[PDB]
Amino acid sequence: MQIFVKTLTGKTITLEVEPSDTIENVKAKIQDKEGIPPDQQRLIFAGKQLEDGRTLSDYNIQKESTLHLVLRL
Amino acid sequence: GSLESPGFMVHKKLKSMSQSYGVMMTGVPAEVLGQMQAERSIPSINKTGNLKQQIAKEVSKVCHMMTEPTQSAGQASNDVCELLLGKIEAEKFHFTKYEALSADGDNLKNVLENTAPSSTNLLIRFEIDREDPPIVLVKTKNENFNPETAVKNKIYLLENKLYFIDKMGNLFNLGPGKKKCTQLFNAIGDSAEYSLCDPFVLEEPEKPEDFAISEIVDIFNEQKERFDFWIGSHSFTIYIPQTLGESPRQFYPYQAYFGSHTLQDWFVSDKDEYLSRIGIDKYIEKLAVLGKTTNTKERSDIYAEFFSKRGREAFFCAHLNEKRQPLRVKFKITEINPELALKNLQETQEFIDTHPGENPSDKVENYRNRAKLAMTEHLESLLD
Amino acid sequence: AGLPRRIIKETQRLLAEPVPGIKAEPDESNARYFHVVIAGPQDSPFEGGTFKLELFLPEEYPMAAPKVRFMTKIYHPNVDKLGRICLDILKDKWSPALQIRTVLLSIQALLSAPNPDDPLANDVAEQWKTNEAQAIETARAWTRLYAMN
Repeated sequence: MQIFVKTLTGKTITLEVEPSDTIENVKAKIQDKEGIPPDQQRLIFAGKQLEDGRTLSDYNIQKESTLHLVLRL
Repeated sequence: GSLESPGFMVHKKLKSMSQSYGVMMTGVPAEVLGQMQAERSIPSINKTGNLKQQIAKEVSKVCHMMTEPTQSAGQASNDVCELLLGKIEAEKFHFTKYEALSADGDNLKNVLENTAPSSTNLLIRFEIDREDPPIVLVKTKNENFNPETAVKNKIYLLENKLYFIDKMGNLFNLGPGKKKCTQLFNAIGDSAEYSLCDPFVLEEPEKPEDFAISEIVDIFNEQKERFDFWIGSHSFTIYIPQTLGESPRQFYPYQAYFGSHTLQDWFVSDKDEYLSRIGIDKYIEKLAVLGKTTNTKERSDIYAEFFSKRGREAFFCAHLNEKRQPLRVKFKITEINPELALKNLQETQEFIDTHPGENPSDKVENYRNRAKLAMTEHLESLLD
Repeated sequence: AGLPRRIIKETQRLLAEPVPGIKAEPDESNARYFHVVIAGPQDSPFEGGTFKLELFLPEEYPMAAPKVRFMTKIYHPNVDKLGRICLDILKDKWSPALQIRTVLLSIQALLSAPNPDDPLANDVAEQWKTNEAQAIETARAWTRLYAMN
């Protein structure tokens, strides 16, 4: 499936993922698309902080969902 | 008293504007920021509660996340690249492949010695990876083990196999035969998950379970080379402007660091100038040691000296923050057109000047208040 | 027997050789709790004060980090409203390679050098970052009020 990642600056990124992909695999996809190392980024969905070990289905992220890239700790 | 080069004027303007204006350097209207943060924060608001008060509680809590400049080292490198290259050439630079810094860093030095200091303006972007090996061993029955659904980045001990599933899902047979695996499987207890990095079992084994886990750790270490544990960890840039005449070549490092500081804090602290004073050769040499050493203290010290918030070098990579895993330094290099970079900086200053206010502080405060008001308004609109 | 051999060994090693400037003793009710006293670091705004802490080893230690909270009030950007402290590991994560002693040294170091840009108390960290001198003086004042007895 395809998902979106938005930044505070308005930018939207599109990613091809599977539901068994971990959050860490998603961060590495963002790295390949934007040059942001996985350690320097957090992800948000429905106001929840995602953990690297969990999967997209562990959070019920389905097709065309929108995550938010957070670039401040 | 001649004039500095255009290439050096890029550094001076980038440093000065970033000190003064901060978060405004992105060139993104405050309204965009506020609306995006409203969209991030709308789930936290309970629609049956007090709406006005929940909105003001949310706005005053996530203010800094909005109106402070990024701490992402990656986003900071992107910002620098876009200012100095422009959007198009920065996209082409991003799809350029990273090179590994050699053991003594002579490949970077060699590139630098074949460009005349007077003829070019260089931008170098670095990425540091850290090893993140598996830390858990799972003892499971073969009948309960399906590689397609098993959790990734773990070592798995079955009755008859020893497998490693890496971060991406690759299945590696680690090699021991069935009798060895029967030995290891039955030497270990019934807790299911065991640690691969517990110094009390690895250095003070007292029961066969400890010795079996230790044998597994050794089997894994002896073939580490088959695997890829690298994960992208840090990012930064070095700018080398052209010199004029016989003047020696200077370099300036730029970075942000997650949970530590912004590019603006970096410039305000003048750590760019401080590291500049050691010279590019010394800098590359210590980068190469960082990527090559097996010693934790040496690794931690170089990392702290180079990447810490100024004034925290003594604590940055100490104790819990020690750098206990190997690191890998990668780089890519491109030429800078200083005319274009100065135009992007002037266009950003024109953006900044559209904000009412007399001193930089006043325009920054206009920007922040606009972001807060746009977020309050967009939340009010989303809640109808 | 009662507690895992790693907790028993760490406890006895801590008691035999304490961390300079840190008293750390297990509770007699439950040995997974440690009563800790950390002396305010020299040259820091907490100099002079003694700060009590509770350190808890969850059931899954050492795969889960210890849980540490201040029992003495403190004006620190990395202590939250309930006194809890985050262990402040940037671009890495907790692992059983780390120990109780490493945790204790890290807490002592965060006293010696607060980190406003990884805050648990956003207001305290903001006042730490804009008016550093004001936050330092406030820290000295709270050391006077709550940390010197």
